[PDB]
Amino acid sequence: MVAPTLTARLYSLLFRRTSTFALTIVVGALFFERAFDQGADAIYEHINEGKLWKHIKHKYENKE
Amino acid sequence: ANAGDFGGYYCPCHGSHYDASGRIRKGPAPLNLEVPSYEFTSDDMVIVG
Amino acid sequence: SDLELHPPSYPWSHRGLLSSLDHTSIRRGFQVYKQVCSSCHSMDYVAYRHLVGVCYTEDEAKALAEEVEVQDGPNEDGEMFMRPGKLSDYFPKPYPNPEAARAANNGALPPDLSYIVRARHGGEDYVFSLLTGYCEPPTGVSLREGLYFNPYFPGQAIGMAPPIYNEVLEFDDGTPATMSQVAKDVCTFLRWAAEPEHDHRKRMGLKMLLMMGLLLPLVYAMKRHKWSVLKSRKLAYRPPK
Amino acid sequence: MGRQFGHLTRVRHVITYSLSPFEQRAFPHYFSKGIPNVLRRTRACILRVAPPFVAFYLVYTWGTQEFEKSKRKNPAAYENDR
Amino acid sequence: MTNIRKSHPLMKIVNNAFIDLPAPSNISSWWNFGSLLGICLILQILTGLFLAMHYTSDTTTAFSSVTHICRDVNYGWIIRYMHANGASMFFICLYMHVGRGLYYGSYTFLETWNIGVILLLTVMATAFMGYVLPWGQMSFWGATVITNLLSAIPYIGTNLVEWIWGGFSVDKATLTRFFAFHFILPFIIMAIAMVHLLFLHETGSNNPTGISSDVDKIPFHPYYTIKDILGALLLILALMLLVLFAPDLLGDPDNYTPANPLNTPPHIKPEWYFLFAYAILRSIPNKLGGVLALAFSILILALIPLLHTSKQRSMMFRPLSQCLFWALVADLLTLTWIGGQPVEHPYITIGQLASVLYFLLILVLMPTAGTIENKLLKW
Amino acid sequence: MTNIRKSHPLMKIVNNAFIDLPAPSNISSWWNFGSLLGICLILQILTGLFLAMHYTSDTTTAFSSVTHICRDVNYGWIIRYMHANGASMFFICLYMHVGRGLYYGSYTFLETWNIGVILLLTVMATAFMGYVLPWGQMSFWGATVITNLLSAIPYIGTNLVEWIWGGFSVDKATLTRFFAFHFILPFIIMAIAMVHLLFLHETGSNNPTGISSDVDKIPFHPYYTIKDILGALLLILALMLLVLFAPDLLGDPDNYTPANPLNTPPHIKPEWYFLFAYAILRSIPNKLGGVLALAFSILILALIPLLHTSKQRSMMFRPLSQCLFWALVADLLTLTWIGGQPVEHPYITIGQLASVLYFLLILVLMPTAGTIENKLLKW
Amino acid sequence: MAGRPAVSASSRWLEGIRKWYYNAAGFNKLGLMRDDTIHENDDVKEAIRRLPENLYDDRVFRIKRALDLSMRQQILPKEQWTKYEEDKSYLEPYLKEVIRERKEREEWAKK
Amino acid sequence: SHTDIKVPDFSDYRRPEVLDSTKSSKESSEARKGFSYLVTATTTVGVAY
Amino acid sequence: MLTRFLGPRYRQLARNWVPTASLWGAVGAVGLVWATDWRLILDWVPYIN
Ligand code: HEC
Ligand code: HEM
Ligand code: HEM
Ligand code: HEM
Ligand code: HEM
Ligand code: FES
Repeated sequence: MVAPTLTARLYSLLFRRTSTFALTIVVGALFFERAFDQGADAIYEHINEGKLWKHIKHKYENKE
Repeated sequence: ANAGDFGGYYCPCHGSHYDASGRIRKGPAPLNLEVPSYEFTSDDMVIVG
Repeated sequence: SDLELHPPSYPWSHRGLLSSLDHTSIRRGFQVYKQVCSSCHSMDYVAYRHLVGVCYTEDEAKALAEEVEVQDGPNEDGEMFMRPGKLSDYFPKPYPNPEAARAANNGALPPDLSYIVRARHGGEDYVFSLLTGYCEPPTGVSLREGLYFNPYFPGQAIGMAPPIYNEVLEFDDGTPATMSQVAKDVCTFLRWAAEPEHDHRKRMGLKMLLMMGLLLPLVYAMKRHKWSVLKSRKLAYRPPK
Repeated sequence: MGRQFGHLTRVRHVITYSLSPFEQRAFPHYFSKGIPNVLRRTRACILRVAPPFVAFYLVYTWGTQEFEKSKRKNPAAYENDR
Repeated sequence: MTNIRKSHPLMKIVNNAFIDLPAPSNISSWWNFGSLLGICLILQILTGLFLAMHYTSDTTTAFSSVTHICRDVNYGWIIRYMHANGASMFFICLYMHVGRGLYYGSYTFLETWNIGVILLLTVMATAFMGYVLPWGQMSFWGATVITNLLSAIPYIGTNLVEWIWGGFSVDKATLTRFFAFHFILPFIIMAIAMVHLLFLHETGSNNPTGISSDVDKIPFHPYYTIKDILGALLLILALMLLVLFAPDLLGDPDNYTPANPLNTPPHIKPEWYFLFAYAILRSIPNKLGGVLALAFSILILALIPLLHTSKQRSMMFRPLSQCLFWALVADLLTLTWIGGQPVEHPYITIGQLASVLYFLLILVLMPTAGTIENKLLKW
Repeated sequence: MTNIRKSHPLMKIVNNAFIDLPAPSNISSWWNFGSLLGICLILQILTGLFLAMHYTSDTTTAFSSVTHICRDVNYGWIIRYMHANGASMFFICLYMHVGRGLYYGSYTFLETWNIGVILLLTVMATAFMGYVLPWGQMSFWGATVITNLLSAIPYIGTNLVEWIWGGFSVDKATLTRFFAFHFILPFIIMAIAMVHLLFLHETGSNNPTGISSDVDKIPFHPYYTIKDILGALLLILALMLLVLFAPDLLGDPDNYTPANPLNTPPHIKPEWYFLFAYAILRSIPNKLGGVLALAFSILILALIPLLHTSKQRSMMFRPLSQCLFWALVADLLTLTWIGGQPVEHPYITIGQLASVLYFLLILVLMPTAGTIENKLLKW
Repeated sequence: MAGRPAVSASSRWLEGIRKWYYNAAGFNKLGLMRDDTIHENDDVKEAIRRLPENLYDDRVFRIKRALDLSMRQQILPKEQWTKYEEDKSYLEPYLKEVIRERKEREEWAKK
Repeated sequence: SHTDIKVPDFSDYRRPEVLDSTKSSKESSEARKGFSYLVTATTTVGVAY
Repeated sequence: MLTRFLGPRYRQLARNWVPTASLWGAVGAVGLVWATDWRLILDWVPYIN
């Protein structure tokens, strides 16, 4: 957090004005929530590989 | 039940006359009568959807 | 006998904090219910539509439902009439009233299997041990007719003929229908029939841990940052003369 | 509610200094002195906290042991024999 | 900061108690339970209201409606379990709120403390009727033994029990009354809680030191709102850990079978937060003595402020009283352990000894502890 | 020890608003409806709670439980009718509370008046939701027509109509939700009513004269408490007259047949206190216009304080506005009369004219009335 | 409490236990005298109002810094603790007079 | 005698960049406040989810 | 009761307010009896027998 650092541009560009502070909170929530679900779900499938319905659904509905 | 004039169906509360297909002949009704989705698998059974 | 035996803690595919149910076992677990349990055990809280997306497809479950006839209320002439079941229909009740059930058996009333996993101490571990725990009564114990010895059952005398044996049914996928294997599948099914939310329970649990594991250090930082003014605060007493 | 800053008490000849929260580290010497602090705090209270709860475990480890012994049958088969 | 703020005759000044209220700086973490209790209260109302949109009080369709909530309602399974495990968090937070007052001498606020006992009684009453709502062989029988305790009262005991029951025993008449009563009582708690704060803002908080903190008060808004928010998350983390990883860890398994008046569960017991009260009642063979001791133990809180002896106020500088305080907490845990166990020979002796010690400590040992230290400090 | 300095560091200081509050001496009887409204809330909650101890929200046993209340419960028949007629007395008292503000310019209390509209909206929501509880072919069908009005909202109508319904139509899912919602909302009204007074006691009350009464204020306790008690009895007499001598005089007879979705009632209509709004909606053949006019007529109260023109506050010395005020009251009665009549050729013409006059009077004629008199009084 | 200094000790002398209890109480570790931790009732509060300005101002800072120590959950260094022998009652003379005044006032309304 | 007052040493808690008395504090002001607000922005993002 | 200490002034205070406290308990007795028609008590009054 020093002379030419990422956070210095991060504060001035966005956090300097409270109006743009809320924008990154709502826009950041959009991109965080989309990545977090896919990120957290993909772990669940790895823990339960070959367990849930979607891992054995291909065995039916004319696919097998 | 079938006690109508121009289609057999009348609305006894405020007044709305429908034809065989449900077209509004009178009454302050904005939209025509509902028509469900049509599909068939057997000639003796129907599914409303 | 009137004595208690602690069920063993059998490892399960869903015993972990994030482990989910094995839906392949659920499909085989239902086959035990529709062939063995349903003869004299009821499940009146699970529908044929619940198996859709869990162990059977929509077309598979519709075929299962239509395989059994059920009642469809009053006819146009005000009379009962049979009809093939639908997805919305619950599992068939073997008997109309509990009095008939006590008449079918030797007075014992078969408990509902919808919550029997969560309505018994030990959960599926006790049920699995109860199904496979049958043994010859020890010397000095006399059992009346219609009573069988099961140590895992409280009282050690249960009104249950052994319901599971080797090759009692045949599984669709071809797994051997052994005494222990069949009990494992129905125990897996009886858990799903009791806690259908089991998979989503852990799915949101993992999301919480990742979500809260990140917010808790962050929220702590805001607390420390606001309170860092008072923590680093020096007091000086400078009275006159 | 009839009480606020201004009339709370009479404070005289006391000077305080403080820093801006942005000019100081939020987590300064966390494990350098916080960990030796918690050891100091725990010792100051372990002689008044632990003994009351240590006794409860002793009750637990004996009250439960006797209960199983009661449920266990005792060899009192004499006086009947064959 | 924008203007002279003008105005002011509105409800904002009532909110100065949340922003500009003076508060001690050295307020420890044992104090978020005040705000946590408010979080718990509005959480029960939020989840309870949505539960009441699918729950039907008739016995023929009471238990089956609870199953319909979990099995059919979208996301209805979680709401039931944050409600069931929230009451566990409510009484977890409730017992530390009482414990802090015992340790830090907060009962010297006689008005606030007395209203606090009333708040405690209201929640324990509210949580009792809620347990009867699912109607699950622990609801029916748990309510059977507790309500039948009122039959020990003379000349009104039989009359009021039927009046409470709405008949000759717990039945559909009792179940409908409980659901209606369970709906209104939490809104009474909100009103009393506002009254509870009204008797505290006159005198402020109670620093763990126990001395007056008027010399070192700090604004509430920038320091304790962020401290309570962190405390709220630790509550949500603890509550959600039960709901999402062990929803039935605290509840008894026998509650999942429909209530049957002809069948008795193998062990009949109330929820874990009433277990300590059950142990005291079961410690006396007499029926009239047991109900009185059950009520006296809960109502002994109002007698605590009249038992103060020490010239100091908080137990911070009272090592002799500190040893007794954790003996009482350990004994209260022994009472909880005893309550969940059947009445046999190892527990009748332990149960009677723990109960006789529970009253002996507060009534005799603690006041004698304060007197002894007064001699040791030359005052 | 100062008798005047009473137990002040308690809740009595708040109660000084009931005893030592300065009030105008020339307060007429039309002010009594403020205290009557509070009694109506307390009466409705008292009878409501005891009704909720026997009412079951399930469709299969909703109507049959109402019959069981009257037929079986001891003295349960009266409680059902003081609830059914208390709502009639509520809206009788509610409409005069609004009318007095219109006549005496009490809407100049902008904070109190705006909270008053919020209070009005909450009660009409509660009354509408409670009418569906008996489930009697007027409950099912009265809720059917009114709730279906939300389908006219563009691009979100059907989305929220089903979200209100909990399904594709009014059914058991909607019935359980209403009973839970009908239980919670009245306790919200108590909180808002306390806020309603909080925005009024700061600015005092109003007088029929309309001038400031600070020169002739009198204590509330010995003069208005006994004036409100007499006003309360006149309310109890009027409410009990309906309950004991004509319990079904206001309620429609068709409500006594169980709800049948396959059969429609001969005439569909809400309760008498919504009939004035039914006529306005029925005036416009358009669907989106009708729902907007229904909401605008109720929400036009918030627009009244922005339409004041006369330099005098009350209508006491405004004869031109007095002629218009009773024209509006008469027109509001015409809307009530025509609301309960079927939509035929005589009531189609009269319905449109009464509705177009209802908005024309307040929006145009009344502000023009104040301007004319302002010129007529050299100012 | 902990093992008494002598060997283990049940109850030896009187000054030894009082000295042992003073360190056990732990208000010296915060730089507070004995009368800086007393309960402020309607009696003690008046007896505080009679304190001399130099003594009252000293009490304010001792309390002020103690709350700072309690806020950080810290204690003063080993050399800055209040010595038991050096502890003196700066409030006992003022309390006694208010005791005397209140007893006389109460007994005057009794006789 | 008021000139005898001297602000104590805060270097124990001081951020590393404002540790040097010679270097101006305005160079890192944007980033010192940027890091602190980054914590707040990331906390609200998590709470918003 | 109705006093603060044990003295002649308070003893006179207690005695002076005994007749009012004497008849105040009648309201608690009769009023409670009136509320629930205490039979054992209502069986002795001649007119209400
Ligand atoms: C012969 C008819 C019959 C069969 C087939 C049957 N049950 Fe039962 N079941 C009963 C009866 C009768 C009881 C009650 C026994 C008693 O209470 O003594 C019972 C009780 C139970 C219990 C309750 C045990 C307890 O301690 O409460 C469980 C669990 C159970 N059955 C599971 C099963 C399972 C799993 C199957 C399929 C393998 C099955 N049953 C098949 C008749 C049957
Ligand atoms: C302080 C407030 C409250 C407390 C402590 C409380 C406590 C409880 C408890 C312990 C249960 C038992 C649940 C179980 O064991 O399965 C319960 C059930 C229930 N409560 Fe409450 N409750 C409170 C407020 C409310 C409110 C305000 C409502 C409705 C508006 C409500 C509605 C219900 C319902 C419908 C049930 C039965 C459904 C179920 O058990 O899941 N509760 N409550
Ligand atoms: C729903 C129940 C309750 C709620 C919502 C509630 C709320 C609160 C809150 C928010 C505070 C101030 C927070 C704080 O000072 O830490 C407080 C203070 C207090 N409450 Fe309660 N409380 C409840 C029940 C109780 C109970 C069971 C007691 C039992 C003794 C109690 C006694 C006290 C006392 C003594 C204080 C003084 C705090 C102080 O010393 O500063 N309250 N209450
Ligand atoms: C301002 C408050 C309230 C208003 C204006 C109101 C209004 C109404 C109305 C108009 C009905 C229709 C009765 C009929 O037409 O037969 C009704 C029914 C009912 N209300 Fe309310 N209500 C209020 C509060 C409450 C409360 C607080 C409860 C419960 C605690 C309650 C419980 C019921 C029940 C159970 C019914 C159905 C029984 C019956 O209709 O006789 N109400 N209410
Ligand atoms: C349950 C509903 C309500 C309750 C309990 C309530 C209660 C009260 C009370 C007790 C007063 C003072 C009594 C008086 O000054 O005569 C008052 C004043 C007032 N209320 Fe309400 N009110 C309710 C609804 C409304 C409504 C529907 C309006 C519509 C405009 C309203 C607007 C006002 C106004 C303008 C005053 C001014 C009184 C004055 O000028 O002296 N309130 N309210
Ligand atoms: S005629 Fe009844 S709604 Fe149209």
